[PDB]
Amino acid sequence: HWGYGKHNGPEHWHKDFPIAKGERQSPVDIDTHTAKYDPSLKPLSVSYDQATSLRILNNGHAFNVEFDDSQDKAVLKGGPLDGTYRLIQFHFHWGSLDGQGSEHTVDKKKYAAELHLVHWNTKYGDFGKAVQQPDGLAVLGIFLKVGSAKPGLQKVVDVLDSIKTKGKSADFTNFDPRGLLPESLDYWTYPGSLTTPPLLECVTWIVLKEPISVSSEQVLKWRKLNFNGEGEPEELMVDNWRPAQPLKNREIKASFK
Ligand SMILES: [Zn+2]
Repeated sequence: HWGYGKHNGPEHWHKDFPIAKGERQSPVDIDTHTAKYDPSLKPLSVSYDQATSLRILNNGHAFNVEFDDSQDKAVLKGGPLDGTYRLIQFHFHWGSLDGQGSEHTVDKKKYAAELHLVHWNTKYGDFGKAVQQPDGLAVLGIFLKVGSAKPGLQKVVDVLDSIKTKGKSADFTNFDPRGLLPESLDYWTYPGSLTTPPLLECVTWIVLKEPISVSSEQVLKWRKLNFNGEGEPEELMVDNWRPAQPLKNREIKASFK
């Protein structure tokens, strides 16, 4: 099945998922000089005060911190969005080395990792129905660089020992995702896709300009996770990122300056 290895990585995905070569695939390189300021864009509204995390899961390609999305609690709205999008999970993509890991790039610069907070459009009722719509998802992307530790991340880092391998999950309540946000909500936005199979073209991407800093020790623990299941040969969960895809007929808009 698909993955990030030599024989099943991103260059192979199109064989099972032909939309891989589609017209609005993600991630993309963000050329900061060609992104146009759009003064009609609104400030992003990130309302996570009532967010209720439930669980953390190693799904064999990343770890997802999952939220109770059965009510309107943690919601993203405003910015480029029409309507209300509910937080369902977040996860990260990271590298084997600090010089790579992000999916989006900024003037070809790769960050050490990238956080994706995934939200679905409430007008479609559930996530499964939402991914079938061109405006079904809003994903907030945040870049990570290695430097000072992110205090708000440590609770995630410390539970990873209990979900080392594919298919393991652990209770993970009362995690506050506001602790993962940078100071500024300045962003770029463009229409795109899921960056993992099925690669559905259902995402409004909102990528924050300001990265957060995590420590070397923090990202080191991510690199000890496994793609494989328990009792299988060990493959470290690293370089779980899709590279930049062709922009094609799309414009990236900036919320700022
Ligand atoms: Zn992702």
